[PDB]
Amino acid sequence: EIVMTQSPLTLPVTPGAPASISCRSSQSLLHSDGYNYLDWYLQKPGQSPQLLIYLGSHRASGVPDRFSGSGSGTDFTLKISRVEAEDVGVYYCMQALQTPDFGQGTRLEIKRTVAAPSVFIFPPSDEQLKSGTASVVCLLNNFYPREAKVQWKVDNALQSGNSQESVTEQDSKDSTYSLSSTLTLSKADYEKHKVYACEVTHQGLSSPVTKSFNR
Amino acid sequence: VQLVQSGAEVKETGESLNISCKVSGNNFPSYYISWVRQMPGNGLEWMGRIDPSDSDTNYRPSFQGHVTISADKSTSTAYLQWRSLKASDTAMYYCARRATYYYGSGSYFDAFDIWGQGTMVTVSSASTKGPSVFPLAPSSKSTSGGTAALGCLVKDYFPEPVTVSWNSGALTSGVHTFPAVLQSSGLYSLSSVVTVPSSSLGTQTYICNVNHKPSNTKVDKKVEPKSC
Amino acid sequence: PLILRDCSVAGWLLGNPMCDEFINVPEWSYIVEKASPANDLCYPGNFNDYEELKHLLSRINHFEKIQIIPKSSWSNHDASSGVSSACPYLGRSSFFRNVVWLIKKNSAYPTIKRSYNNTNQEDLLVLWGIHHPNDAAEQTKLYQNPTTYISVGTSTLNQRLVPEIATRPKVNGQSGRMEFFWTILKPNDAINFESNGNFIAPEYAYKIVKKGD
Ligand SMILES: *[C@@H]1O[C@H](CO[C@@H]2O[C@@H](C)[C@@H](O)[C@@H](O)[C@@H]2O)[C@@H](O[C@@H]2O[C@H](CO)[C@@H](O)[C@H](O)[C@H]2NC(C)=O)[C@H](O)[C@H]1NC(C)=O
Repeated sequence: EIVMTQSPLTLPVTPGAPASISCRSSQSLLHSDGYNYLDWYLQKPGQSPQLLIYLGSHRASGVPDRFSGSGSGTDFTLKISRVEAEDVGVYYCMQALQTPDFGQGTRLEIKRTVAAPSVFIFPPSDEQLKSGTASVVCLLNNFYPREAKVQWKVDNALQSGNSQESVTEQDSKDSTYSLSSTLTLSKADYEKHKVYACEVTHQGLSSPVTKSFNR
Repeated sequence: VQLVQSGAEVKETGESLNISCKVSGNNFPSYYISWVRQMPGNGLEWMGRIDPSDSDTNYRPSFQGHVTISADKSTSTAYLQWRSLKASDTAMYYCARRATYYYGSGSYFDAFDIWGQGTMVTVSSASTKGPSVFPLAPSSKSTSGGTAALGCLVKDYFPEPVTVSWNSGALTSGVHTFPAVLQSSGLYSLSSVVTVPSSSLGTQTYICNVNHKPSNTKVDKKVEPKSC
Repeated sequence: PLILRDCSVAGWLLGNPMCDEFINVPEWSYIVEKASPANDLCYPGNFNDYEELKHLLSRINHFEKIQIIPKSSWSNHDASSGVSSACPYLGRSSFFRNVVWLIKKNSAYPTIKRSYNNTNQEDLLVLWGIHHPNDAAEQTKLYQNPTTYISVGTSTLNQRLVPEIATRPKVNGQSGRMEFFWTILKPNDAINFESNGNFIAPEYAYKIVKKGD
């Protein structure tokens, strides 16, 4: 094993600015043929890893020329000259001198400007009610930064331990996040109440935003 | 050249499993195919590799014994095989091609240049279950000349994963498909939304295409304003 | 234009060190040898499909040697000890300069798997060879493995050779023999080499253009 150490593990960068990821190996990767046997891969959210750089400094075909690799021996650097939204993902270096060992991976964070969520609430469908359960869904769309709070209220009673939420990774075009939160109730329960409300607090909002419907 | 991996699977602890990685083309020249594991949320781990032309095989010693690697020369397909799965085998498995060749005036290429799409393996006793798909209907009070949101709720399925497209691929802008959540029922639920101009709720058709291959469930659910 | 005085076409293409190299001329139009060249194969043997090659090379209009697989790329096989007093250079044991006589290293000859893709835009003439040693002691002395092969593939070639171990009458001191082969790689085709011994590997190859077209 050759221990591969990446720094930092999380790399926040201003959109359009340069970025640099360091990768160090516990032993030299320079081979007698003159090459450093070191690769960089990018794994975008939901995708397979893809080749960026091979043999230390060689850019693969179809990779934007904004990416380049340098270094020798035990010290290697991936440089992004201008960080674009579509570059979000996890970056891995990998030694190929021996049987491969990857580094831990570096998550690239794009520090776009604050953007308040667009909030939408959705009642359960009549189709799902026929089956015994009601899902109520609150959508927080295209916001930045990631930190958001959702509070559910049913006829102004706080709902607690109920909702499950999911968050997208930074959008490949505008680098915002979106969040989906689902409230679950039995059908009989759901039909006992009137006001279903989703309240959203976020740094882009001057004061919280509530979306509601009346059953 | 493409690496085509076999579909996602669920099996119980102690059962057998064999997953495949097919090299398209004539496989000339033949390169070593590596198997790489990614635990949920984790990084990448090299497991071993095989040259399908002669089945020369190298194993990472820490993986050897629990898993075997083999190949079929005629189809140029690599395999990762388990005799008795453990829960810690639940992971994504990628195959990758190590192209190694000289070119031009003595230049050299050595990389994992082509990757398969991944095979998700879930080790579990729960049984397979296709999803119920429900509409997330756009609000009637949408900003009459602004933006509306609609989506689909893909409810109660096992195992992962599901794919979701809109209008069979003709609608991509503004799509957000969320990570599934594991519910306390031991089933997954996932939502996929799209924002569109509200004026288009009276002119355009919106269909979410849900596919759940482990259960052979294909549901194209239209989503539209609900009538009063 | 190159007409050869001291050398066969085969000997010049392989880089027989006993032949004038014309280091100052990097390109040529065509090549034609003369009737009784003084130097042919310094290490004795046979050049396969030689008449077809000479016929092709008289019809060429441009010709340029390029390195395709650097000698320094061989890290677990010895790329410097494959020399012979049959191929002197300034008196010292040497060898054809455009190929590499790979030798075992640290008493091992691991299996070679090497590919070359002609990403140039001209046809590429590629040369290689196999060594047929005099006896079994020489087979293991040079290549460690007693039982060996050479496997060469392109889109149209599928050659597999086994060396013959046999004592021959001495030519330039050598009771072994070598057999040389060639093919033309079209642009974007690949060649694949596999061997666990007796392989005379390419280092240099030749871009060639045929008149017209
Ligand atoms: C031989 O190589 C050529 C060149 O491929 C490119 O060469 C290097 C720069 C390297 O970075 C490769 O990844 C490049 O793709 C191959 O021809 C290319 O093949 C790809 C197929 O995916 C195609 O997209 C390109 O258009 C091709 N380019 C040209 C000029 O034709 C060719 O496939 C290789 N031959 C074999 C047998 O593998």
